[PDB]
Amino acid sequence: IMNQEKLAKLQAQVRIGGKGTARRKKKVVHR
Amino acid sequence: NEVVTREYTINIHKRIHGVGFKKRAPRALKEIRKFAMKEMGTPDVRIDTRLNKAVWAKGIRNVPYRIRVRLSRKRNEDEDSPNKLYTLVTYVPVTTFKNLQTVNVDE
Amino acid sequence: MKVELCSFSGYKIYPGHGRRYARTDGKVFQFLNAKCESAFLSKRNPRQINWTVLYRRKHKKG
Amino acid sequence: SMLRLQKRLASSVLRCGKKKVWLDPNETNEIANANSRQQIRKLIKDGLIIRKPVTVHSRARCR
Amino acid sequence: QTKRRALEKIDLKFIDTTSKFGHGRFQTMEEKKAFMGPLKKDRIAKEEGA
Amino acid sequence: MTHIVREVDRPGSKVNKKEVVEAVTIVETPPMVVVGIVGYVETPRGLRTF
RNA sequence: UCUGGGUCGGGGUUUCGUACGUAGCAGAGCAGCUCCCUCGCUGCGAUCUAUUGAAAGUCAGCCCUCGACACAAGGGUUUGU
RNA sequence: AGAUCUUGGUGGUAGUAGCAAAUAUUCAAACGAGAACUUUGAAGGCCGAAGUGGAGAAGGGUUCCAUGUGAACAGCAGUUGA
Ligand SMILES: [Mg+2]
Ligand SMILES: [Mg+2]
Ligand SMILES: [Mg+2]
Ligand SMILES: [Mg+2]
Ligand SMILES: [Mg+2]
Ligand SMILES: [Mg+2]
Ligand SMILES: [Mg+2]
Ligand SMILES: [Mg+2]
Ligand SMILES: [Mg+2]
Ligand SMILES: [Mg+2]
Ligand SMILES: [Mg+2]
Repeated sequence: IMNQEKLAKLQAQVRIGGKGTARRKKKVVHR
Repeated sequence: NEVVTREYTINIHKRIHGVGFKKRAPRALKEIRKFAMKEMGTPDVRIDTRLNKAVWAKGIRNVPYRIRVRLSRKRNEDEDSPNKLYTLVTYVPVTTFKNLQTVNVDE
Repeated sequence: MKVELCSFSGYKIYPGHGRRYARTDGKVFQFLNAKCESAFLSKRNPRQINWTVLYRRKHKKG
Repeated sequence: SMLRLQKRLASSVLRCGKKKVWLDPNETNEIANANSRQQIRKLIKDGLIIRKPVTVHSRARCR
Repeated sequence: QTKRRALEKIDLKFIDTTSKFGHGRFQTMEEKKAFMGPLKKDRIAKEEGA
Repeated sequence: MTHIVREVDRPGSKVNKKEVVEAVTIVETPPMVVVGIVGYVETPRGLRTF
């Protein structure tokens, strides 16, 4: 689930470049 | 105070006039660094990457005449360094530059 | 304070400005600045150039 | 700290050149921990490496 | 001074005051304003002051 | 500097009683302020300050 | 200092020549619609007109501000009959 | 003391000539004591398929690869390197 705090930071990490670049699809860590 | 942030517009055309084609944008970076240097007196000046991109948006020689930046003096008490205050310069997009002062924005 | 002339653009050529030009047919023309000379020699219609007096009168402007 | 071998392995794995290989800048030490193509594939599953899309060469102008 | 080049009475008829910062064609601001009439900046300025 | 239209009173010339446009220069000359007096006495070796 | 000088802005000057958007029974014509219109309406259409001597630049070595901002009685090195 | 003598070493020149052929780099972060030069990301560029791309022949012979080093070399530098 998402709240304002989670989406507000997620916007920053999903964008990995300037306008016209692919958005990040996932960042998952596994052990 | 000492954590103040302000809003500026920079006559890049004024500070670039005369330099060669392939030095216009790097010299623009140097002159915005020296602008922040003489404004906040902070030896440490950091330029946001989005601001650099905004500088180079029209190649190396067609540098924009006017850039609306925003300076922010922050505390460098995060590590042992000789300088305790630094200035971030962040790009502020605007639609026009007419009737723009230097305005004291809050935090 | 001398005799006043009007340019290719119909402007106000104050004494000590611009140039005059002569032609074989006998016509004498005066020009305010080299922009007017270059416009005239290229055979450009003054009534079509936006900023000349003749255009302003043809379009009733002002 | 140094990521040329990992970038080479990622370019060979993804069948794209080193131009189209994106290593996450903030998260570096796990990429440096990768030394084999198997760990590279684990990271490409984990999303820490992304193949970048092709630079567009539009033909609408020509059409 | 004894030559006729000196001992000359000087009586000026006209003094040029056009712009030297480029090809000026107006002597003074009043002549310019009368010549070219109201403009857009003057239009909006007289709009602000009604 | 600028230029001046004026009249000529030069007898025997082609330009007698004819207009001329002549280049002139402007030099701003605000009034002086006298603040001292110095004296010089003539010497065989030159002119020394007394 | 009766402050000062900067940095933006404003005004002047000047250069070029009328910006984007919008409107138009302007527009060579062309493609569709006629319970419809009785001569109409919907698109495509370079170019033109109004908005528009507009837009943009304008000192870095141009002129004047008294508008806004912060900065400035600070550093270092020597010098004696 | 000579032989434009033989061998070796050392001066001025001189911190001088110079390190200018082939368009061009910039920002942030990391590591590290140290960053113009390394790496990663962002940006701007160039080679423009008769390439600065991908593989061979002759020739080189371990230069290939992993890890570590900052002695010397890479005519500046280096955390990098044939
Ligand atoms: Mg001049
Ligand atoms: Mg100004
Ligand atoms: Mg002998
Ligand atoms: Mg010898
Ligand atoms: Mg030298
Ligand atoms: Mg050199
Ligand atoms: Mg290109
Ligand atoms: Mg090219
Ligand atoms: Mg090849
Ligand atoms: Mg070296
Ligand atoms: Mg190797």
